Amino acid sequence: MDKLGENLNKALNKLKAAAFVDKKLIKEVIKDIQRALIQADVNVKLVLKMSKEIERRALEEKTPKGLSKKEHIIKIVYEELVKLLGEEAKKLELNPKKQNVILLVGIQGSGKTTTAAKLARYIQKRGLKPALIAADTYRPAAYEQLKQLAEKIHVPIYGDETRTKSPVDIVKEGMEKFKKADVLIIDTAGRHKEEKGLLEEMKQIKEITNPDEIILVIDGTIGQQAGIQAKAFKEAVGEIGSIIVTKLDGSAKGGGALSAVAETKAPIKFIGIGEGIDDLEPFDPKKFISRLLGMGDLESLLEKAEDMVDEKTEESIDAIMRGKFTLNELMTQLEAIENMLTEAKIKKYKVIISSMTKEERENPKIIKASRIRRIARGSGTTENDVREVLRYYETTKNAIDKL
Amino acid sequence: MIIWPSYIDKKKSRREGRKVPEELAIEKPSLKDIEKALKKLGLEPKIYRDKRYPRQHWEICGCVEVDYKGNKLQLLKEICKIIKGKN
RNA sequence: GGCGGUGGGGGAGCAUCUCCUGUAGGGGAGAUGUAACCCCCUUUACCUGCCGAACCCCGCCAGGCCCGGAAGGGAGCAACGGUAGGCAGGACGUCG
Repeated sequence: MDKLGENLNKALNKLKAAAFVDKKLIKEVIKDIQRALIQADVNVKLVLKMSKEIERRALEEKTPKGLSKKEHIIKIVYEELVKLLGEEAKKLELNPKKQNVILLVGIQGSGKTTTAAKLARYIQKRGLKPALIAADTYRPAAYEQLKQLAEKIHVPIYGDETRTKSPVDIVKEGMEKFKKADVLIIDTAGRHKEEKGLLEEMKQIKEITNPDEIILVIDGTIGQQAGIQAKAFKEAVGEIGSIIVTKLDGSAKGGGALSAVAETKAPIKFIGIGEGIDDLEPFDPKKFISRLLGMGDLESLLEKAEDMVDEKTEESIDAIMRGKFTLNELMTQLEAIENMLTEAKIKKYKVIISSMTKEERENPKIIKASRIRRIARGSGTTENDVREVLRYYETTKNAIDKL
Repeated sequence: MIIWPSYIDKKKSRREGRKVPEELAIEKPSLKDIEKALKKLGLEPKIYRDKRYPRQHWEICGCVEVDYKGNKLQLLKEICKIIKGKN
């Protein structure tokens, strides 16, 4: 959960730069990147593959090939680790008009009755009017821990403490709260500790509504077992199912739980964090890892990885390319040091530049003293060597011009 | 030991390297100033006009090395006191 | 349509000071101040998107630089991510 992010980043850590990988140093990370995962109760078999797709990737076709050394493997791990926690499908649809119908379910001992309230205060902010309907029995405390909530919010709810039932104590509220209902969540999950029974009560009530989404409120704590629940759910819900895994703070195992729900194709659209409606963001893989691996997340590689293709497309991209530009020259030194301005003069120009701002490279007249001295100080060279780059530039630019 | 100008620069700040308090913190410390001080104190120092303190890696500030086996902190205090009183 | 974006508490961290310390880089311990990370309480003051001040704003620090014989450590610029702050929509609050 947090120890995973704890014992884990201790491997990306290992990757510094000192003694550039021979071709095995990667392994000294893998065995442990993985054990963080196993220890974080992830289905072993999932882990052993995870470990192989780094082999056949980063001690094979590897090569700084891309964003340089350590950066890469520290990238491969990521881009893959993520795919474990989920491909991507968090797009919780909303309401094509002004009326939808989400169905909540999930074995007893979960956060199902609460996750009700929470979701209500998700859509609230999404920009919609959600109402809840206690479509099952509740314990004489459950009323002291729900309504209150629906009161913490504007969410109206139809609860039955007098006489009770199901397929009508659900009909009325349906044909009742509509006078403002943009979205309607229905808390129906009977008190079942076992899935089969969960999926039967759930249907009697899928014939009375035409659900837009059925949601399964699983449970982190439940660790990898969460996924054998995900299957019986997907294998019974016409793909309108979506998991909600909560209690991601109450357990060492749990991150190992999403990976389970992640094997099953069934989509994960929300996650638990705590108890207060605040800490309850939608689930999006990449983000979860940013929180996880700490350090510099995903987008941190779309300028120094996007500007680098086969070099026969880039080396020649600039063949038609004529008009100058500082990122365009950077793009030329990046074909002079390589693919053969003395050496040392080629890396230093590329070094100085590599410390300017897009704004400064894009149409670079705005550069003067105060800035020069910051590029020239952030890069390790002298104010004079940055002026030589400017010079060089301002010369190649005058020169490069017509056809 | 090494003595970096920055230890005793009334202008620089603590994080930027100062070690003596505001009182003793000469304005514009020079190596001369430094060298000289340790001389009066019976030490035998050498200047390296061209070294740099990582904290201001971009500036050749130089340091002076002395072989002394005592507290550095109070040598430093020792050097500043001598410098504030200078004809 | 208009108009509006709330108070705080805890600790990490950061800035400035003070004290001890190691024959470099450094290391310990505190006071004060805080927006930035974590978590809670209050509130309509929150959402999604794009921007954000180059640097004397935070993190993160690739390279490059510095101290070191190395191990390692420093400062820190782009990028990236954020604050303060803005442009949109949307929803909440108001209409004084």
